[PDB]
Amino acid sequence: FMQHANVATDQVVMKSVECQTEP
Amino acid sequence: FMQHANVATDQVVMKSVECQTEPV
Amino acid sequence: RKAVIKNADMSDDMQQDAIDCATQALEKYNIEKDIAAYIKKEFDKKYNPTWHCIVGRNFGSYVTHETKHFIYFYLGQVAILLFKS
Amino acid sequence: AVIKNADMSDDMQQDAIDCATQALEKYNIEKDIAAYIKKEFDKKYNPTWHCIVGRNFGSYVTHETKHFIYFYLGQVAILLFKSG
Amino acid sequence: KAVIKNADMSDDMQQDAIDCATQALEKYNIEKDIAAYIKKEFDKKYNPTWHCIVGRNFGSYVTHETKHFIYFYLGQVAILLFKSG
Amino acid sequence: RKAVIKNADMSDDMQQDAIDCATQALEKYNIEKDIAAYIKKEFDKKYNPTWHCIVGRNFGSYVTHETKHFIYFYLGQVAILLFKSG
Repeated sequence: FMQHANVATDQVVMKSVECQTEP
Repeated sequence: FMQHANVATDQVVMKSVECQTEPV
Repeated sequence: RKAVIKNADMSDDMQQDAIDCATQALEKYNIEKDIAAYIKKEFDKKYNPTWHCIVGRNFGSYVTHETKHFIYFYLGQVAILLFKS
Repeated sequence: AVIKNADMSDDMQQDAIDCATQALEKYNIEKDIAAYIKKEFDKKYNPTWHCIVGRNFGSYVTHETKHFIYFYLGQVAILLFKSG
Repeated sequence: KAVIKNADMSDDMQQDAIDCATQALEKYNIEKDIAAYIKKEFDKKYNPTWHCIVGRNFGSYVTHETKHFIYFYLGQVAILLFKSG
Repeated sequence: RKAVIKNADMSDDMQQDAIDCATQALEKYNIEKDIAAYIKKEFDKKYNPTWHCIVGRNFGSYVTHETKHFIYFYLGQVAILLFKSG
C-alpha cells in the first residue's frame, strides 16, 4: 500500500505592528 | 526510463543599507 | 504572479497546466504545505498517480522522475517542484 | 537530530541520520547534500528514493510503507522517502 | 514632487512605489497609516514581507533582499520601503 | 536619559538589553543612522540576524516582525524601533 505524507518546515509566527512618534 | 533531477532554490541575497532624513 | 520555468522535462500543454494549477493554488492557500497538497492531488486526478510536489523558498533536492513528467518553476517568490514517480 | 515525522523501521531511521550526518560533513550546499543522501539510499536499499534538503519548503508526497522519514539536523530539514 | 535618494529596485516597482505612496498621502494624515497602506499594498502586489517607514526625522539601518529596496521623498516626507523575509 | 517603552513583544532580558545597547549607542554616536546601525549590528551578533532599527524624532511605521522580537521605546526625546524579520 502507498501512504500520503504532508510535511513542512517549521513556521516562524509573524506579527505586524504600527508605531507612531509623539509630537 | 527514469531520469534524475538535481535542482535547488535560488539564493536570496541580502543587503544592508543606511538611511538618514534631510535636515529640516 | 509571474511564471518562470527554471527546468522542465514535460510537454508544453502539461507545463502550462502545471502553472495554471499552481496559480490556482496560490490564490487558494498561503501555506506552502497546503499549496503543495492541492497541486499534487490535482495532477493525480488529471494525469494519474503518482505525483510529488515541493513548495517553498529555500530547499535543495535530488529526485528521480518519469520521462516527460518533470517541471521545476517559480510563481513569484515561490519555487515549485513537481514530478511523477 | 530531531525526528518530526516517521513511518520507518528504527534501524533505517538511524541509518538515514548517519548518512545525513556524513553528507553535512562533506557538503555545504543543499543541492549536494540531497544528492549524496539519495544516491546512498539508492545503492543500499534499491531505487527509487527522493531527497529534499532545506529550511523553507512544504511538501505533499506519496511513499512506500515503512520507507519515509522527515527530520531536522541542526537548523536543516531533511525529507527522505521511497516511491517507484 | 518625487525625489529618490537611494534605490535598489526595478523601474516598474519604483514607479509603483511612488504612485502607491502618492495615494497614501492623499488619503491619510497620520504617518503610521500612510506606512500601513504602502506596506499592505506591496505585500499583496509583490509578495510578503515588506516594511515601511514614513516620516520627516529618522535614521535607519535595515537589511533588505536585493532589488527590493527604495528610499525617497514625496515633498518633505521621507519614505523607506523594503522587503525582508 | 529616561527609558520609556511604548510597545513591546520581547523578553524582559532582551528588552533591557535593547535599552542598554541603545544607551551605549547614544553615548557613542550623534547621527541617527549611526545610532541605528550600532544597535542593529549588535543585535545581529547577540541574537542572530536579521534585525532592523529605526531611530528618530518624527516617523510612523508599519513593519512585520518575528514573535517575541519587537520593541519600540524612547530614550529621552529619541524614538527607537527595533525588530527582527528574516
